[PDB]
Amino acid sequence: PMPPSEFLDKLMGKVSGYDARIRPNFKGPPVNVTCNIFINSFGSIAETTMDYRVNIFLRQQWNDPRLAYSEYPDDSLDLDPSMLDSIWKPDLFFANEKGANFHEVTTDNKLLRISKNGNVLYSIRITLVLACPMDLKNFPMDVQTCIMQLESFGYTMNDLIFEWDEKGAVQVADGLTLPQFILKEEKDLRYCTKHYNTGKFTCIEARFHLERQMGYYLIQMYIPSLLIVILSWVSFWINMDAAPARVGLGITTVLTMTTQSSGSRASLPKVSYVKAIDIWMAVCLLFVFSALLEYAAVNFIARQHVEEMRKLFISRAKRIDTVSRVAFPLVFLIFNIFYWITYKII
Amino acid sequence: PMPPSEFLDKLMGKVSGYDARIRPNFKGPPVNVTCNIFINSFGSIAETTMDYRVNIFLRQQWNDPRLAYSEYPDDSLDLDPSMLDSIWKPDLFFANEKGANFHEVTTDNKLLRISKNGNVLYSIRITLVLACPMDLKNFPMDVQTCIMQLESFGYTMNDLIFEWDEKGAVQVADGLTLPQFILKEEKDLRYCTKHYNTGKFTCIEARFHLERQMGYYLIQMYIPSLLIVILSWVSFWINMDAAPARVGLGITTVLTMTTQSSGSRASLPKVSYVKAIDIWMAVCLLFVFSALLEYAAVNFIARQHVEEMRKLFISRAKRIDTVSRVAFPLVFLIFNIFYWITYKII
Amino acid sequence: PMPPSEFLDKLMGKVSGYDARIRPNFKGPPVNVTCNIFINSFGSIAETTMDYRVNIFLRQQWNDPRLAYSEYPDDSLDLDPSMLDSIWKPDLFFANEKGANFHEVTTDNKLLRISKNGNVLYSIRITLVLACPMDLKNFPMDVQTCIMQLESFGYTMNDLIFEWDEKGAVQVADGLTLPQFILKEEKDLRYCTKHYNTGKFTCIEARFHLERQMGYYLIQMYIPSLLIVILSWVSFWINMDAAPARVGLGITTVLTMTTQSSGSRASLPKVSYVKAIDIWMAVCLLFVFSALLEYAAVNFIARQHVEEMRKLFISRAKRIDTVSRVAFPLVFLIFNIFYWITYKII
Amino acid sequence: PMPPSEFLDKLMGKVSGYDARIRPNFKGPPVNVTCNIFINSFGSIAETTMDYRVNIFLRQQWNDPRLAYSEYPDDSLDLDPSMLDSIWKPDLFFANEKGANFHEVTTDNKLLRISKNGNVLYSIRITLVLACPMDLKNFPMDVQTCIMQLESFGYTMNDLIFEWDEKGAVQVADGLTLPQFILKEEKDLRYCTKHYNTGKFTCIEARFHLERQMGYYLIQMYIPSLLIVILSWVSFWINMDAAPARVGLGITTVLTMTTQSSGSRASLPKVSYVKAIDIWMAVCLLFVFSALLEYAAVNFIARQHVEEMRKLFISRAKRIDTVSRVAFPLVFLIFNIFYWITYKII
Amino acid sequence: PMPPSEFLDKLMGKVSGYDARIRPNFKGPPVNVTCNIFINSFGSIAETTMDYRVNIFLRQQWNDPRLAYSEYPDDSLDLDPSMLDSIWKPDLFFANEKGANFHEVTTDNKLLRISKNGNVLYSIRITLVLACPMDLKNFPMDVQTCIMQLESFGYTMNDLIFEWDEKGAVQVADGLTLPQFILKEEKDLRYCTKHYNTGKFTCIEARFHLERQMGYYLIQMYIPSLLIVILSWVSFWINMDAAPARVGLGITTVLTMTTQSSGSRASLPKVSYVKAIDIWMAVCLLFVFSALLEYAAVNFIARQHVEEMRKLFISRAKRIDTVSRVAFPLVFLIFNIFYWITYKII
Ligand SMILES: *[C@@H]1O[C@H](CO)[C@@H](O[C@@H]2O[C@H](CO)[C@@H](O[C@@H]3O[C@H](CO)[C@@H](O)[C@H](O)[C@@H]3O)[C@H](O)[C@H]2NC(C)=O)[C@H](O)[C@H]1NC(C)=O
Ligand SMILES: *[C@@H]1O[C@H](CO)[C@@H](O[C@@H]2O[C@H](CO)[C@@H](O[C@@H]3O[C@H](CO)[C@@H](O)[C@H](O)[C@@H]3O)[C@H](O)[C@H]2NC(C)=O)[C@H](O)[C@H]1NC(C)=O
Ligand SMILES: *[C@@H]1O[C@H](CO)[C@@H](O[C@@H]2O[C@H](CO)[C@@H](O[C@@H]3O[C@H](CO)[C@@H](O)[C@H](O)[C@@H]3O)[C@H](O)[C@H]2NC(C)=O)[C@H](O)[C@H]1NC(C)=O
Ligand SMILES: *[C@@H]1O[C@H](CO)[C@@H](O[C@@H]2O[C@H](CO)[C@@H](O[C@@H]3O[C@H](CO)[C@@H](O)[C@H](O)[C@@H]3O)[C@H](O)[C@H]2NC(C)=O)[C@H](O)[C@H]1NC(C)=O
Ligand SMILES: *[C@@H]1O[C@H](CO)[C@@H](O[C@@H]2O[C@H](CO)[C@@H](O[C@@H]3O[C@H](CO)[C@@H](O)[C@H](O)[C@@H]3O)[C@H](O)[C@H]2NC(C)=O)[C@H](O)[C@H]1NC(C)=O
Repeated sequence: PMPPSEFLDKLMGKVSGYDARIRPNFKGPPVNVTCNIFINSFGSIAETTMDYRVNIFLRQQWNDPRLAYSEYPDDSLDLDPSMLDSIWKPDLFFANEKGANFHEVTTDNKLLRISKNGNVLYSIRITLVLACPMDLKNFPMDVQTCIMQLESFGYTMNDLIFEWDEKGAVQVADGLTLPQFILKEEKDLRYCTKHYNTGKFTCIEARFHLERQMGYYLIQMYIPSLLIVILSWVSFWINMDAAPARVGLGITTVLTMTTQSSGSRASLPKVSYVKAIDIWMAVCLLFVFSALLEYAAVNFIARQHVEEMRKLFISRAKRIDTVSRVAFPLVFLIFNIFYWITYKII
Repeated sequence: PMPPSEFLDKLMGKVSGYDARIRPNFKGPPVNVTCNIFINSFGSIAETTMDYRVNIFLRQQWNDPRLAYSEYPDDSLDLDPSMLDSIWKPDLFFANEKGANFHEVTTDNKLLRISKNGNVLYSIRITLVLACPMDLKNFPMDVQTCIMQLESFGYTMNDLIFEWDEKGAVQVADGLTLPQFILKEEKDLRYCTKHYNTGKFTCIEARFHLERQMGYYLIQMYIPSLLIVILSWVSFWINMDAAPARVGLGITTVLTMTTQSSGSRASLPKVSYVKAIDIWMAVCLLFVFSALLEYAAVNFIARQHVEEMRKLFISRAKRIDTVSRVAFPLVFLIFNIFYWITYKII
Repeated sequence: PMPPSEFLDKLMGKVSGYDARIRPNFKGPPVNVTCNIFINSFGSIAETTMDYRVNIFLRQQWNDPRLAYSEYPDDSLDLDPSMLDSIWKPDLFFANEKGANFHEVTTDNKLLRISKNGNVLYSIRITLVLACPMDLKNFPMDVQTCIMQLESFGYTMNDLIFEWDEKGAVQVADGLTLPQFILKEEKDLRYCTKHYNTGKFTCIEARFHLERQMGYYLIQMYIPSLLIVILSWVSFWINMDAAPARVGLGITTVLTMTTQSSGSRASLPKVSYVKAIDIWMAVCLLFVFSALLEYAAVNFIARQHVEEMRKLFISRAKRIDTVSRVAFPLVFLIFNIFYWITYKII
Repeated sequence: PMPPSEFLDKLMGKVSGYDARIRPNFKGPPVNVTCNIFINSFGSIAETTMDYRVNIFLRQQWNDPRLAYSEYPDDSLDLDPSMLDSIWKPDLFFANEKGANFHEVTTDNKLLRISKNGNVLYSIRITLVLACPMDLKNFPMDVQTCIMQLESFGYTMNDLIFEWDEKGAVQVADGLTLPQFILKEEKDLRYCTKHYNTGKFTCIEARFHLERQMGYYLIQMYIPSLLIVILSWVSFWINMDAAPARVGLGITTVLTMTTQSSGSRASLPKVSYVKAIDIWMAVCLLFVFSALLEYAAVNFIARQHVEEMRKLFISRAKRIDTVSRVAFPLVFLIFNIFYWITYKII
Repeated sequence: PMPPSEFLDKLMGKVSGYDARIRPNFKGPPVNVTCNIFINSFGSIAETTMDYRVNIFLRQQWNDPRLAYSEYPDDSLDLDPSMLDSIWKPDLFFANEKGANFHEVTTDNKLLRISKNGNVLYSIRITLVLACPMDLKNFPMDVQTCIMQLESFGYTMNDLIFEWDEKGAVQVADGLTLPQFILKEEKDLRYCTKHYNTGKFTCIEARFHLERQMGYYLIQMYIPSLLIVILSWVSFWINMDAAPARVGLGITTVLTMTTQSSGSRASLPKVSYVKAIDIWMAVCLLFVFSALLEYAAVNFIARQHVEEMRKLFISRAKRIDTVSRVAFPLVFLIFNIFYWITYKII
């Protein structure tokens, strides 16, 4: 017999009329390319740019009847990646690329094998920086849906149709963890067929659901925003005579709370709508600012203090501290129930 | 019959005299290239660099009478993108590129089809980082106009003329949203014909209007700049005896206001002129600094306090707190009306 | 005799049937490629991205019986790196590349020599940015294990098998130091054989253990977090009459401690779990917040002060300062023993 | 007649002996290349890196007598940019490149036309990141001089001489504005002929003067550094009895002034010399620190207060507040005159 | 005669047997390549990455007896940089590259001339980002030694030997200044011959000494760390009765000093050892913290005050303020002498 690279030069050379610019089944039914991906790495999900970097193995399988040998005795013929300019390949691209590249270290990372009946496996390694629009209406408790979609570019729907295969169309690597998110195991697979004025082009896509990990935000920006509210409660257990204390406590807490509010959106996109970390800060702004306005009611009623009625005006000024010691730590707990039930329903 | 790639080698080969370095209609009328773009992605509109990243499909259509076949029975002949060095193509470029690249993942993202009469469609995918000069005179309420312009580089006006087509010269993708801006639906299309000492070169351009979303700035830098003004009002409801309080309230507010003023321009270009976020901070600097100077009038008139006249000097010192409780929250509201009417007219 | 480049064109030319697309020992036993690396540079171990940049010399040795000359008198024949497209080479790649490149300054940095029996040495220079998942459960005292793994891409296990050689499979450069870490001298070498639906592909890997240097974190974020706890102790040595002092000391310390807590995770990945620098800050939050609640017990018992019993209520209010001067600096030392024994066992 | 690309293959082919490796007028007088640039974009003038990004059209004109046709009837023959490897071109480079690239979007952005007598116009588009050493001795009021210089690399002075042309050697685009600087209209043009041990190489250069816009620094770092000085003046209008006030005012101002001093050099190169923004901060450090030392003279003379002499010692302690209310706002204005006259002369 | 490019095709063509893959003096003595560099630009010496960017002209001279013409009448023959693949060139590389690139703007920046006896000058332009390990034990007063080393990659010591030439082996450009450092004029030149298991490879290197400019650190982080120590001295000149003052002065200074300590290492590598800017901050931490503990001794001895003995206990409490006004500004000056003599000896 003869070696396969000399045998594949007979299948692809000047003889046999194989022309690599012409799709299989020409002037016939369209080419049914079936696809599946294998996610090696995932992550660096930025939100300022609203993008995420994935690192996939893109496998494509089609049928090319001109490559159907019957004399060489094997069942699969590998190609050198140097000879990948010699067969037809589908012009797949990603409709939200935002920059992508191959991997060409120590060899082009490309695989190509040809079965006997003409089935062609073609596996390459791609690094993508895909774009997904973030929806941050409920921000530490959101379930993002970042997608990726695989169109054709030169061939219309009556020449080339993409399909996901039925045998596990999206595999994920074995120990693929993410720092901030978790990747849910149910991955949607649906069509996204595009219509332009050039024609109608095929498109398949895969949705990935990325549920967050709330445990980070629960440590940096919910509990230190809950202690400073309790500092504003301890002004109530000091008498109406340490005026440099209860004012100075109602100033340093309400102005370290503004730093918490501005520091809550340090690395976020400047979205117009109000998000679920903003109706925690702008309500805990309100509790630490109502503790300062409580003392400004005490020291104003007390300075208004005729003997008999003003002894009750001092007693009116102590009756308001027998209420705000109980009202504020049991209205803030009513809000703390209406908040966490709202975002564990929506 | 014969397959089209063998047929197009007859239209472009050594026979028939087709020379890819020579424009259509040579020594004749100029080539009327008509253009339209399709914006896939838009955004990352930085203002430190004053640029924005767009991701377009650039379609070009011209007429090439040497490619007018009449024997092959179809109506459109696709090319392989490998054979794009074999026809004439217009040397379009972007006059404010600032860096740009093609997309070459799994295939060169290029499309080329040739009709029977010689009409050539040519669609490529480009990522641009275009430069637009920002005008930030009224900064959270501005309507930017960031443009893009498509010149020729080697052919003058008497050889190649660009036109926008009449059938929707700028399409935008279906769900294209922006984080900070909104893209207005009216897009200007006008000529920008350049004159150099080399010649006069054709140019068409498209204006994009990018109205901001004020809802972000309304949460971070208008309301926390409006609470700290109200902290400087609560010094008035404390008597002229808590000297560590009303001074300490007129210091911490007026120096957390400087942090608001410096934090207002954290990620902005260092422009020379004064912008609409600066005449909100440098007026709310003035209200929280006039509350400190109000107490320095109280505690100086009171320390000046002969029995009969100085009892009115204490009463003069309380008459000024029966005025500044009403004057300052009803002069700040007069400014708050003159401000928001001014920037919802201009 | 004749020069070696004319001699190697006899070994690789049109004569002798050497085909560079066909592995050695075709239709036979697999090719035993043996590998070892030489780490020139190491480091820039980022944790936001969870990656590290290495700069290696990748040596590969296999056996190619078609290159076994016997007439030329030397024992080793170098190649020009221009003629590296003319022999077979293993298609090694790194299964966690995340971007990598060759070095091509003044010459392609590639080495290739061929012995007499057919042994082929092949040494190239690669810069890698490898991905390793960080485990930060005990963060300033952790021993990371960042790995690198060398698969095949086109050849399955029955065609190409990777091995580490027995003579020092991972060398490290002479004075290779790291800024933050130290590289332990025991390096694990184990197999990582992959199974896909394409086939089973060979894989070898090398574990690197990266023990940190605790001496940085001991200066920035343990001792300044230990002085501010001692500032909250000095409130106890001031009487229950300087109410602007002991409150103002129990506010500035407990709110500069929040800046220490937020500044503790300035450049860290937003992990969900709680790490060993967080149960030092959120316990030293508790000591500086219990010094403020100690005074709120003193000034509330003292303001509650009938002649005989209230003289003991003042004495009850001084008995609590004869306890908290000794309890708090000898409970914080009990925690300071339970902490550092826990993370010098785990 | 025949088309020009077939005509230029007669001027440059195997016939006529045109060799693209050999300069015009060989073994004769040097080639007089004349140059002029056209600045499309300018800016991103960083000072940490001390570089600036320019985007030019580099036009070069020389004379090549071997390209002097006389039979083809036109007056100018364009080239395809694909055929730019076929004539001689000057090996110009930029002696302070620091990285540069061409622009190759939709076509190589290169222009080449050949007149009848042999004059060759050659216009390319380059993006440069040029290096200019910043001189920051007087920092918000400095006039930078950032240059660019165009040497030869392989040909010495007796083979190739660069010249600026007399007809406007540096053009600037129509609406080219800069965010921080303004580009003065007088641009110096002078020679920079280099001497190495290889030979003497030609060099021309163009100076650009970049006067700043002081209006940004006048809003962020001169007026907020002028209000905090006036806060330190308002300690004088409070009596010598509010010891928590005048000390607390002489501490918060003098320590928010240190943040102004460190925030003054947030994004500057760490230069050794003292600059004009540093002798404004380190003098306004001195005024807000002399207001604290003024009170430490008052409360120390007052606590030193025998009946008759100490009544004047209280009166000595009020005589010092009848001086520092007028001395400090009329010594700070003497400095404010010596400062702004000094940097509007130098 | 005939032009040199036709003459050099006779020296390098199919005739004369010149093979560009075979070094000069084959099967003979090694090739003595002599080198010297010319530093155009230097700097951007980062310390987070521990690297520095240099921009050199690398000149190499060797002897190639096959290029020794004797008939053409000149003394030097330039090459086109297009014909640099036609002679032998040494495979030099930089053993600490960390990324490097050529410069290819308007022409490949390469020079090549061949003398009559066969001497070959070869000058290229390279941008390097070289790695140097920083030693920061004495950080604002350190003399770094950042090196660069030039190995061979494919040829061992018995085939190719690098040498520095005796006539000024490292030139520096005329006005090369650095922002933070100064480049000392004595540059060490020494051998660095490497031994691997492949062989022994030649290596030469050049040390550069980079003495810092202390004048920046003397303005930002020594004098503002020296004023805050003097603020902690002014607590001594206020009596033991303004308890909100001397405590509030011993809190704001000792907690703005922690910001100085954390801000001292904002842009530094996280090294384990203690550096000379850290034993200035952590000693000026100690002086501003001993001023707070001095008042906690005063107000505790005074509150301990039977008539006769306690009048001396008040006098004991004023005797400690007649000592700490002189002890602390004359112990801090003893440290300020032991510090600056220590780092101007080491
Ligand atoms: C690629 O896959 C497509 C399906 O997505 C195939 O298209 C379909 O092919 C059938 C022939 O097998 C076409 O004919 C139909 O046959 C059924 C009987 O099986 C008959 O009941 C129908 O009336 C019709 O005649 C069918 O129209 C066609 N559908 C479309 C939408 O094109 C295609 O054949 C596959 N091509 C290859 C090369 O595998
Ligand atoms: C490309 O489009 C341009 C228009 O932008 C065409 O130029 C114009 O072509 C006409 C011929 O159709 C020229 O002749 C004019 O004809 C009218 C009658 O239709 C006559 O009234 C005028 O006096 C004149 O003779 C016209 O001068 C020309 N205009 C310009 C500015 O060049 C051009 O023909 C188009 N080329 C192709 C190949 O489609
Ligand atoms: C590459 O290395 C592999 C080992 O990883 C070699 O595979 C082994 O080769 C032996 C022949 O030397 C095969 O035959 C065995 O021989 C022993 C006697 O030595 C006999 O007791 C066994 O029953 C068996 O017949 C062995 O099966 C094979 N093992 C595997 C897993 O393939 C291989 O030969 C090496 N190839 C080259 C080109 O060096
Ligand atoms: C390129 O430009 C240079 C000038 O920068 C030209 O060099 C000068 O050329 C003249 C000939 O025209 C040389 O001869 C001189 O002629 C004058 C009379 O015109 C005579 O009085 C002098 O004594 C001398 O003979 C002159 O030496 C030469 N100068 C230099 C510095 O080389 C050059 O000819 C131009 N080349 C081309 C191809 O245009
Ligand atoms: C390149 O430079 C090396 C030196 O680094 C040259 O190597 C030395 O060459 C001499 C011949 O000139 C060798 O022979 C010695 O000659 C002296 C008399 O001059 C004699 O006393 C010694 O006993 C010895 O025979 C010498 O061994 C050799 N040294 C080494 C280390 O190789 C080399 O010749 C130069 N090559 C070229 C092409 O310039």
